[PDB]
Amino acid sequence: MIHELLLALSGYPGSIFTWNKRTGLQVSQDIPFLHPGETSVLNRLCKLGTDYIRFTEFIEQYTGLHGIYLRAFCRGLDSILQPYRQALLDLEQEFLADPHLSISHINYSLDQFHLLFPSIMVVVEQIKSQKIHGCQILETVYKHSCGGLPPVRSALEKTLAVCHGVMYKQLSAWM
Amino acid sequence: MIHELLLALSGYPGSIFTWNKRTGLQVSQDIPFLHPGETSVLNRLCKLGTDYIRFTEFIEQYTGLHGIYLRAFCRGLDSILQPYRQALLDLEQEFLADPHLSISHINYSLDQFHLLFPSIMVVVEQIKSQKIHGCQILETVYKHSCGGLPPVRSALEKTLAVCHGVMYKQLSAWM
Amino acid sequence: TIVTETQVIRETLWLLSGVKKLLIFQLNDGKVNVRNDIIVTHMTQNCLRSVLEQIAAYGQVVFRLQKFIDEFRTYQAFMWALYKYFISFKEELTEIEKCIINKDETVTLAIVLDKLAPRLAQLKVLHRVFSTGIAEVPPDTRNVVRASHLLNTLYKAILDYDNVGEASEQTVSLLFCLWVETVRPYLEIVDEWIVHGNLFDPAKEFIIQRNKDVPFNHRDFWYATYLKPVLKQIIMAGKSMQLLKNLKCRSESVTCQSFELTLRSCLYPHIGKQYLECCGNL
Amino acid sequence: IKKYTDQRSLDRAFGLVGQSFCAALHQELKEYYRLLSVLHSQLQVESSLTL
Repeated sequence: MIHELLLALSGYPGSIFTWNKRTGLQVSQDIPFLHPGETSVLNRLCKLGTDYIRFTEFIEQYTGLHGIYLRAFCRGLDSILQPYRQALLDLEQEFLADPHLSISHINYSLDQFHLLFPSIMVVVEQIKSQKIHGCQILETVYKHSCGGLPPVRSALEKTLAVCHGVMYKQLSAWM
Repeated sequence: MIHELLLALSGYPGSIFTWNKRTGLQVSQDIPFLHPGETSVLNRLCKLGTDYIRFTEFIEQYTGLHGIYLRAFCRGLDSILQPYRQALLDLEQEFLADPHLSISHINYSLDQFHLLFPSIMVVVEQIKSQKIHGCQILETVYKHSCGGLPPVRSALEKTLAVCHGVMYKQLSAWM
Repeated sequence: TIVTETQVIRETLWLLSGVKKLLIFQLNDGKVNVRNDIIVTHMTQNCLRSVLEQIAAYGQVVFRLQKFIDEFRTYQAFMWALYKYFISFKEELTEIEKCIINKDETVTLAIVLDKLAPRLAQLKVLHRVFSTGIAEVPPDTRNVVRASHLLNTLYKAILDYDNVGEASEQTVSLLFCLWVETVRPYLEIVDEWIVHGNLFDPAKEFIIQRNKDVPFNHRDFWYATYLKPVLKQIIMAGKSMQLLKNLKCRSESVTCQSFELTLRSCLYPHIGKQYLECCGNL
Repeated sequence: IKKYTDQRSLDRAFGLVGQSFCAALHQELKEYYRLLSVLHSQLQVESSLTL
């Protein structure tokens, strides 16, 4: 069921995985052609698509509170979905070279995202629970990039570097 | 069916697209070798050939009411069919280099004409419903070239410029 | 049932050109959804059906942008900035269409999804400008306050998006495409208001709120709403040129930083070189 | 080795050396997985399947 799981990963609803929009989920497993083990991993695979649409609502609220650094933080977050979406199209040719490969390699690529996607979701939840506005998102992400997780500490430094460029804009025009 | 659609676009009748002359159309789709989606776009492609023969009747009435600016408006309108007919012959070599290409590129060229051809058809319909005669076509086209649509505002300025040349004739011979 | 796999994505790439169709139920502007069918119990179950629900929202904005097109110049040039940008969106559309008609194609559902992904971000910032643009059209008495607060939200959008980005100047120019063209008929009335002395303001809508009163002793009354000193230099000069027509006398983006207030502070001496030369003649 | 990388997660706590040690140990964990990628390609049809 190769195409059903890449597209449950993009965040769009179904009637096997019934989804209303952007916050709510019903699992609906009265399914005959998956096993009781194999629906447990689809719940493991949906938790990495749940935070991906908890992410686009953070985009459309700021792109398309307030502040000039909120959307400066948005072109930081598009770079963390960019190898994510680059990995979504490399799974596409995997399903065309042989359309009989089972789901465990797709599980394997998403155990790679398993420590990037919650570790940024705990960041935005700590962001929205202090009700931050202005430069102090940049200080919040600076003590978040104080943390380790070497793929993630570069990622919260890339989100740091783009809104430091908007800081870099300011004292350039002021002088 | 490459040649059938360029020539349904020139405005001449058929017995699949039965056409009497210059005003009336029957669609006649009991067709086996087109799909129910593909006859809907032939109705989208015929609506850009319907106004093209609503156009030659405006020629033959004036060329071949009355006034010296009615056919001054005619050599304005031949310039708007001239890249149209230039585009008709560039589709001809498209059907000779490979005669297997389907109809969507021909749909694509006619979505380019989709905002030139009604926007001049609403002009001539507003012309003939006021029963205009003389200089006041030139004032009607001047508040029509008051509009935007940057390809079309140059086109109603080219139809403005040619009958302003007949105005330019008059005060040259009068002086 | 079985619908055509890797060809329904070429048939949504179809829809995105010719926007009203039958494979996709975009019946209205508010609701654009796709239903193909559930496909079979091997070979791409539901992932491909999840991807079609994504692109349903991406054909939704282009149906909204075309519905904005109908057949002041400021409202028309803001409409033609939408349409002049479309041919840069329609050029790639024929590129991937040329790739899949040419065998072999070596593409699938997922390996095309990153090619239109830089365009995917460019079409969503198109949504934000026009959604924050029209919000008071079903309210009445729009005329000048709708023009003033949609220019304001255009200016609010260019402050939020250009000044935070600047890693790619290709979208920096794109938000300047929407600015320099809408301001140009808002300029060409000001040129007419000085060197010719008279201005054009329609009756159904209103613009910059300059209007000449009908008596001769009255000079000029500014409409009340119901750089700004440089606009007051336009007001006194166009008053003074209205007098004079009554008188019978005798490289890299990151070094260019940034971006629109520097060009505006170039336009104010361009206003200035006429405001400074009119008062010499007065 | 996998539970060592689960205990690895810090901001960067009590040492800049400690998890960079484990950054190389994830590289040596990574080398074990490529040697598992040759094994499964033996299993399906596309040698002997003996122990």
